[PDB]
This record gives sequence, C-alpha cells and structure tokens, in this order.
Amino acid sequence: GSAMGEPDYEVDEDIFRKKRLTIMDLHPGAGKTKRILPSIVREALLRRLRTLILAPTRVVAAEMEEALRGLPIRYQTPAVKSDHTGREIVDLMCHATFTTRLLSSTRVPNYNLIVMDEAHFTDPCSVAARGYISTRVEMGEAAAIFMTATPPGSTDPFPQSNSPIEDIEREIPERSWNTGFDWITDYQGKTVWFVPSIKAGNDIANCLRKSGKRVIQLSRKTFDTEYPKTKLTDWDFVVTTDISEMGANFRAGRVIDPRRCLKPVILTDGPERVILAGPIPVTPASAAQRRGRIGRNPAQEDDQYVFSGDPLKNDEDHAHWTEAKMLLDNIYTPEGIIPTLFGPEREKTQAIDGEFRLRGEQRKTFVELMRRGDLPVWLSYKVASAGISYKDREWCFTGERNNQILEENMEVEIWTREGEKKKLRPKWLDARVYADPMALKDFKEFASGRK
RNA sequence: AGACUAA
Ligand SMILES: Nc1ncnc2c1ncn2[C@@H]1O[C@H](COP(=O)(O)OP(=O)(O)O)[C@@H](O)[C@H]1O
Ligand SMILES: [Mn+2]
Repeated sequence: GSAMGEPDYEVDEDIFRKKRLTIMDLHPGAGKTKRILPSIVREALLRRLRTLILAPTRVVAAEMEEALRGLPIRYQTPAVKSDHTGREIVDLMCHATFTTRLLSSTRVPNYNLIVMDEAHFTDPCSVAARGYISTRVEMGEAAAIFMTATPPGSTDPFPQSNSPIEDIEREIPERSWNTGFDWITDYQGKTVWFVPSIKAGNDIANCLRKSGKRVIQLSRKTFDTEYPKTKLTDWDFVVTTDISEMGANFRAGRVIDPRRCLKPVILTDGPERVILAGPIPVTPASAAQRRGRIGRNPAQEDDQYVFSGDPLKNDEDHAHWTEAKMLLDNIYTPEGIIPTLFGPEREKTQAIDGEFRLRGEQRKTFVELMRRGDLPVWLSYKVASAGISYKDREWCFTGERNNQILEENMEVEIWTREGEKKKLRPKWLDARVYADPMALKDFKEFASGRK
C-alpha cells in the first residue's frame, strides 16, 4: 500500500519475469510516471536488473526526474543534468534516442527490464523501438512495461480523469484575431493551447501578449529555458506544440485544442514522394492526451477542455508506419534477429517483411543522412538505398523537371562548395525539407555541401 | 509538420 503520492512498498514480482510484457493501461493522472514508475525502478535496483526507462519527449523526461530524484539513474537527455558515477544500472533516455543508438555503430546495454512510458507514441522511432522491445521480451531476454492511457486501438477522446472536466466545443482561431474570440482572454485561470506548428504558435502568442497576457512558448526550440518557467506562478498561457501532448503536469485550468495537424503522406500515384496533408483532425488518442493535461487535480473541480471538431482515427496513410518499418528493418538484436513490429501495430500498411533492409555502407549512410543531414526517414532511405554516399549531393539537382523547388514563386538556386550554381531539383521530393522556409534553408545548406 | 540528438 501507499499514500502521499509516494511509491508503493509492494511491487508485483510478475512484471520482472523475462518473456513478460505488461501493458499499464491507466487513465490520465493515475500516477504512471510519478508514482508507479519510481516503485518499479526501486524494485528493479534491488533486483539488480539492467534497466532502461524511455520518455517520448523531454517534457516527460523532466517529469520523470522529479519523481526519480535521488535514485542512481544515468540520464541520457539534455533535459536533465545530474552527476553520474558510471556504475549506474538504470538508464533514462527519449524514445528516438534509443532507436538512434540501435541504428548507430555502437552498442546498447543488454537491458533485462525496459519501461516505455507513453507506449502509444506514433513517432516512427517510437514504433520501431516498440518492435525491438517486444522481440527482446519474446526471445526471453527482457521483461518490458508499456505505460499509456491511450494504448493502440483507443477511440475514446474523453477518458476518465481525477477531477470532472467541462468539455466545450467552440471555434478556435488558427491565426491572429482582431475580434470575435473574447472567451479566450476573459478566462481567469491558466490555459494550455496546442498549436500544430511553431510558426502558428508564434503569431498566436504575440496576439495574446498585446492583450497584456503572460505567455510561455513551448517547443523543441524553446524547451530548455521555457519549461522551468511553466513550473511557476507567473503565467497565463502556455502556447505549446505536441512536445507537451503527453506527461505534462502544468497545473492549469483549461486546454484549448483545435484538434488539427499537418500529416506527412507518402504518395504512390505517379513517382513516389512525400506531401504535407492537412491540417487534418488529430487521432482520438491525441485528443485524449491533450485533454489529459487538465482534470488532474482532485482538489480543482472546474477544469475545461475547449476543442473543435471530431477526431480522425484512420491514420493508415501517415508516413510514420512506413518509416517505422524503414528503421526497424535496419535494427538488429545482439543475437542477430531483425525485430518485428509490436503486435497491435502490425499491418498498418502492406509490409512485406525485410523490404527496407539496407546493406553495408548504405545502412551507415541512411543513419548519417538522418542524424547529420537532418533529413526525414523516407528521404534518407531513398538516398541511401540508391547507393549514394552521405556527402554526394548530386541527387539534389538531377530530379525530373517537375521536382524543381520554388521559393516565393522563384526557382531556387544553390551555390555549391566548389562555386557551381545549380537549380534545386532533387531526385526525391519530401515536402518536409521544403514546405517551411526554415526547413528549406537547412535543405539549401545540405544541397550546398555545408552539412 | 511535429518530436529526438545519445554513446
Ligand atoms: N509536482 C507536483 N505537485 C503536485 N502534484 C503533482 C506534481 N506532479 C504530478 N502531480 C499529480 O500527481 C498525479 C499523478 O501524476 P502522473 O504520475 O504524472 O500521472 P500520469 O503519468 O498517469 O499522467 C496527478 O494528479 C498529478 O496532477
Ligand atoms: Mn505520465
């Protein structure tokens, strides 16, 4: 038994058995991250188990550190700074960090216990990680615990909460607004507002500030200096991307959720390419996670969730299912086994197995294009499997006529390392490297030979 | 688009 949000003395021996995958399917705010996880970790240390803890984002990682503070844990994330002796048997890192380590030339510890928090995360690295973890369990090499309020197959956008939630459907502005949305600024409590992009977040946040509102902007770019500020009394609005979709304990009163996002889609009609489709409705699991940011305080009973529109459950055309398989086909078990996708996430798209297997230098190039080149999984796969080296940027110019990249209606020119002037016309098109002007600048640096 | 950047 336990009290005071403190960990339970009693932990089930069942969850530590090899060949055992435990799905902890508990509602938002039940105590997965900050009460259950510490109990498991303390009991893992006593059992002397080589242990891996996985967070989807740095927001979840920071939440974990608060609960795990004092324990001999090795943090492998910029989100947390702590002294490490080097003899820690418990490692903590993000989902994508682990997949990266699995794809790189050196070698993950042989964990016999793996705890993945937010085991529904649809980021391609997270899906591939679940594939690895579930084969390790199947082989009898590890015990694993998957913690999530929205396990695969979740259709309920309004799950159980610690406190009653007032669900309100209203129109929500995507852009700045002069007028017509007084309900946003008339509210007295603290609001968490989910935006599909940092661009949209910028022009919504400066719109709120000119109304004398204290606004914190959260994303991958501002996390470091800004997340400690949410752990304060000095804010009205948190305008956040999906970095805060999971795990966050903002201690707020309201979530504004437009329930929209841009989705990468692989197009198969004609030459294969990636587009950014949408904005389209988010999944029921995303809506449920976002709503899960509030109604967490049993002493605070009038929290609000303001949303717009229905969710869209069908995401089979989302590129993350192909890309997860592109990664997992190149990940190997120490025994030699390529892992298969976690049960519930199989046949989201037409497999077939080992289709994305890369050889020798191609697998290294594949990883290098993602980690050093900052290119998406699909694009990196296409370049690597064509036998192109990481530093060979020819493919950025040899695309068919229709692949010519435009910026402000003008044909993009690249000046190369050697002073050639060439039109940006890549052989493979991925809208993620050209849609946003900031993304395109980075891709222009890549095409130059300067990345 | 968003997330991750470890050894
Ligand atoms: N720093 C804190 N101070 C007070 N309460 C907290 C703090 N962090 C989390 N909580 C509360 O503890 C409960 C469980 O938190 P958590 O473990 O994050 O739940 P879950 O991971 O299942 O969403 C929630 O009610 C949450 O609001
Ligand atoms: Mn949690």
